[PDB]
Amino acid sequence: MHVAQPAVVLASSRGIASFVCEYASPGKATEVRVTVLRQADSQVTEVCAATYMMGNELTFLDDSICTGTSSGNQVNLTIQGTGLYICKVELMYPPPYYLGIGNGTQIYVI
Amino acid sequence: EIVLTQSPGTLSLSPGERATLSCRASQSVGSSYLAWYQQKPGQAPRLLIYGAFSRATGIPDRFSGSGSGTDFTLTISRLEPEDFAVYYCQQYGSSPWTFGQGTKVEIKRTVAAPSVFIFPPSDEQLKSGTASVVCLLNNFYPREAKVQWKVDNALQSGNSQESVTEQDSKDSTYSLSSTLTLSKADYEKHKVYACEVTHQGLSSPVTKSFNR
Amino acid sequence: QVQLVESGGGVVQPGRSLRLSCAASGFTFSSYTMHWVRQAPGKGLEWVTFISYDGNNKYYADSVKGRFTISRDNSKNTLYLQMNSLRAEDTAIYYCARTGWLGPFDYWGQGTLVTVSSASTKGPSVFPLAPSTAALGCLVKDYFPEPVTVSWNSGALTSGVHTFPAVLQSSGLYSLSSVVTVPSSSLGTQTYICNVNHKPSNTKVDKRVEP
Repeated sequence: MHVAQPAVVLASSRGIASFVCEYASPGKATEVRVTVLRQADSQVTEVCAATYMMGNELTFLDDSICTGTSSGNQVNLTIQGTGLYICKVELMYPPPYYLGIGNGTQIYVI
Repeated sequence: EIVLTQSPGTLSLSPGERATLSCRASQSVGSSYLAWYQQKPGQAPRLLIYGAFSRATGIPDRFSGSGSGTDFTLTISRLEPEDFAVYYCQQYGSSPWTFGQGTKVEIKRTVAAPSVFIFPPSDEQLKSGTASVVCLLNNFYPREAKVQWKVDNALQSGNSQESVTEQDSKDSTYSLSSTLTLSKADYEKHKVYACEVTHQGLSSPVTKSFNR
Repeated sequence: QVQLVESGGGVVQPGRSLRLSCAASGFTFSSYTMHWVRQAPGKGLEWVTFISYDGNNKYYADSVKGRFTISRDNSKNTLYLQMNSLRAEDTAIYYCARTGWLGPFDYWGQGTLVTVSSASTKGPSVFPLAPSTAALGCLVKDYFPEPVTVSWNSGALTSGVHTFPAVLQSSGLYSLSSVVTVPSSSLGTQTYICNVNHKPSNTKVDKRVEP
């Protein structure tokens, strides 16, 4: 399913970057998982992950790197601390299951 | 349900040639949600391509993929001996996860006519009340071959079964075994039992037969 | 090194139940969703079931909806597949599969075979296919279940050997032929013996084939 994220974002001088990752759902899912992967040299590592029941605030597993806020079908992420950062959205319930993969975000550090 | 569709059913090429395998989706699926798999006989599937274009870890560069929407492609630029196998495409963007029918990549070789053999039932089997007449087609190519049974010059129907070995590794041939099963009673009512074979390498149907 | 090892396969009669296990090693188990994928003999791949990271959500193919239950134990790095009310149509190789973080099934177990059939264990009857470059062979008839292994002259004869894939007869039993191409002149000189063995019935037979 179509996931939209910016092509490029700028990171502040304190190493924190913020971008919006929005997603549409063919149905209306009440149980969503949002993941952020880092892709460099074909291999991918997990930046962070959060589980989302719509309207109940975005709960992140481990807030060491990512803190984010929900507002409908948009998620405003914040990552702290030079590859490609991909926003992943999983519509778990109700069926059907949907996987969404954004086109990736480049992060330039001024 | 997203129905996937592969073509051809069988690809006949030679080592060093370029293979092009097609996968079709019943509705548009994003490139990020298509994969290709390789499976060799007696082995589990193995991932080659994900995201339509991206290549899995440990996969040589001669494998590549392309396409979006409805039509996708897997390309093997130069076939190696180990590349002759079955290939499956899948969509993994939504449930249910669906696969294509598969596509077989066989080695193409020169035509080879089958050597046909006929085996009467053993008297040791007849003691059991049934008679199995076995016809052997040894080392032929291509895989297509039709055998018809004749009992007292009368064509049979619905009383025989076939079996084909996997493509030979060395000579790249196939072999086929056809078994005609008769009741002992019915077997001893006739005299001429003939196995008739047609193949590309035979200008005329060959008949191997015997009498009791 | 990512490893998936499934177990629990076997032969069973319709309506009975079977429990499969998939032991995972070499990666953080709870960080990946899992699948079971099956493959009937000689046919393609069919997705069976999916499970979430912790197990909150499970989905099944329609052919198994209501009879199969998928579960996982992240504490023990094990995946399960409780399959009940079995049908002959469930005969297949059942693979354990991990989902990559970008979608595909990036790792598969080698598989465990389950056979659902109302037949019972029977040893094969081995008959000689006598010659008359010559050809001879053994007919391994009426056995259940797969597999059977055939060699010739205790393994010393493998060139020109063709053991054919078994065939499922209407009786519900399997039948195959194993043939050998031999120089027509060696008949009477060289002794030719089939070494068939069907462990499920603990039957091992040696049959000599003569003109």
